[PDB]
Amino acid sequence: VHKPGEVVVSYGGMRVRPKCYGFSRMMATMEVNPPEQRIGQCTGCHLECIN
Amino acid sequence: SNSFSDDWAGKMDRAGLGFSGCSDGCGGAACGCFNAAPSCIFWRKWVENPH
Amino acid sequence: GIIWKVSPCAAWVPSAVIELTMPSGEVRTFHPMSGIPTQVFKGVSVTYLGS
Amino acid sequence: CKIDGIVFNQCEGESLPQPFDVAWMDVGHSHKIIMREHKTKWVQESSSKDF
Repeated sequence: VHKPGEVVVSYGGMRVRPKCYGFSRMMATMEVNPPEQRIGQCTGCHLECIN
Repeated sequence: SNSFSDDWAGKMDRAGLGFSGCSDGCGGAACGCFNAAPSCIFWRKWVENPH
Repeated sequence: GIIWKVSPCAAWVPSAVIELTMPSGEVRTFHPMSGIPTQVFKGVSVTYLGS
Repeated sequence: CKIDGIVFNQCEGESLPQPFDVAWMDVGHSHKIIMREHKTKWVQESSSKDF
């Protein structure tokens, strides 16, 4: 039959046989993580001497 | 570079031949219009003289 | 015939012999050209340059 | 993080409308596998079924 031949997927140090190799569009979702944080705080400031 | 049909068709431009362009795209819940793929932004530059 | 296979590297850089121990218990051999920042691919990890 | 409702990595809240398109293969197990750094291989051999 007019076929290219068998498929084997080798993927990062592995050798794997695919039952069905294919590409297709899928329904997905995305997430977000809010940026920013804030700080303030009392500090002790004193002056022993001045020159 | 003279009309800019995006914002009110084409009229007198208070700039002297300012440029045009798209940009990188924000997309997601943060910018809020719920599409995954990014968004182009259009920009002007004026060379102006108040007094 | 008596066949010869040949390659013109035209260089010499130090390299070594490495055996590796995956935490699972796998042992896979390879020869890294660690004088050159080569990146050999296997499993999940990759070793690279030395002094 | 989330695909078709099936967990891929548990995360915080997620949006919805986004079509998604990556390659995939099946090896006889429940969870599908996707790839971006894969190398394929084409071999054809005389198999009585392939006639």
